Amino acid sequence: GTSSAFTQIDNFSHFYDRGDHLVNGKPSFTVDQVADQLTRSGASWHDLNNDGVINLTYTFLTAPPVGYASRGLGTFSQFSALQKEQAKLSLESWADVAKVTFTEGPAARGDDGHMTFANFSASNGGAAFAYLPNSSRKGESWYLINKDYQVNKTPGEGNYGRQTLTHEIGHTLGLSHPGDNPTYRDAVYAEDTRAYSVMSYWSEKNTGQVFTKTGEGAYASAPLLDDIAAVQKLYGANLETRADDTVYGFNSTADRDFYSATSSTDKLIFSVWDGGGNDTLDFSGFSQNQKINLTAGSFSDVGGMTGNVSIAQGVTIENAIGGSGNDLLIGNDAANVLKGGAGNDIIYGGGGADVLWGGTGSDTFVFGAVSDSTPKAADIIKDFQSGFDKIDLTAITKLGGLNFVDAFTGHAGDAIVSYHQASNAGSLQVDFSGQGVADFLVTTVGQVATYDIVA
Ligand SMILES: [Ca+2]
Ligand SMILES: [Ca+2]
Ligand SMILES: [Ca+2]
Ligand SMILES: [Ca+2]
Ligand SMILES: [Ca+2]
Ligand SMILES: [Ca+2]
Ligand SMILES: [Ca+2]
Repeated sequence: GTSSAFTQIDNFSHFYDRGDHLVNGKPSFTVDQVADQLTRSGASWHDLNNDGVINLTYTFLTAPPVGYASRGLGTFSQFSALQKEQAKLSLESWADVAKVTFTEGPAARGDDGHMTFANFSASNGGAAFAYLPNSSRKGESWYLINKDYQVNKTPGEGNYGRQTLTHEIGHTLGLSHPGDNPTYRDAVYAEDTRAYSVMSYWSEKNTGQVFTKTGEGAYASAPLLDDIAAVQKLYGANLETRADDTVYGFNSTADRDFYSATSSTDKLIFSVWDGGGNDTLDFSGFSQNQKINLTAGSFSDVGGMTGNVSIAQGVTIENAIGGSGNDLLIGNDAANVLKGGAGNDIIYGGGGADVLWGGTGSDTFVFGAVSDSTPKAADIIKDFQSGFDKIDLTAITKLGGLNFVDAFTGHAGDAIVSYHQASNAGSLQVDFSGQGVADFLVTTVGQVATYDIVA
């Protein structure tokens, strides 16, 4: 029997689990399983000049290629500057995660391949299409534009015009669509929605995520969690990308339109890829109840939306800052700095010595294991407010309570609450194993009382 606060943390940390179960009658695939699914055609570019990176060049077509007329595409036109600008941003977002480089220029001798972008006008061509890297027309992608279909004319962060570019380019890199009029009912796995992969034809609503409301459209601009794993499986991860301390979200330093927020109404949808350093997910500008998880491969509910933000497999984000709402913050095994913000927050540091800030409001610092805060690597609550904040240990004690004493007696369950009214430093020591010495330590900036502990 643990507290309600712990249940909420545990519940959310498992809310998006994948693999070995059925979801909507369909098998749930893990990220790894999906990466095999998205690259099942076996097609990809080869490294001809041997140097561990695929060097592709691309051209914005100026004139129709030889035999163009026979394609049935109608009037040929070239990319406008807007499209070229957006195309470069999408290409960039792929280069960021996998070892693939893209350079604007004519087909050269030392390239591994060449790509072309162009527009057509005959709707019978479809909204847009690309070719796999093992076909005669490899590297080509085409975009419909006419009076009746206008989405490719104004692509921009967040709209389908931008996702199309990202989607089609993914296809030219070798990624297949999640499955082979069809609907989500025909998908092979459960996570085949736009919430996990930009290659999917189905909306996030099929998997329960909530990004927007009828009338408005919100689309991920860059590769999502499954896309990232599928492309790195193909070309290897790019560990040089943002390998220095990076901030995502508000006050962002990632220099990418899709990782950037400047307003409380912003609708973020992204998957973090990062090379290393001490990193932060800053969601301070939002006022909605958020739920942030710093676990690699996990999802978070940000800025009033659900399952819209995730962290790629093999990535470690160190810090997270909540917003004005009553948030849940979950750390990982690294030393995390977690700031709650205003509102009533539930913070779970995890393993390692964590720096925790509750901010204003009545906050709860939850602990699920003795190994979460030991004397060697002890947590520190920089702003504990006695009489308002609580230190929840129920997941450990299971509500058996603690025995507050002045000195350890050797009986398991003994706890000592100290305070140095000069440094304003307080601490909680506990002997869970009853080995006569403290095996759990939690220090704080601010006096802690015995009634501020929930055990
Ligand atoms: Ca190469
Ligand atoms: Ca970084
Ligand atoms: Ca890092
Ligand atoms: Ca908050
Ligand atoms: Ca708070
Ligand atoms: Ca931690
Ligand atoms: Ca900890």
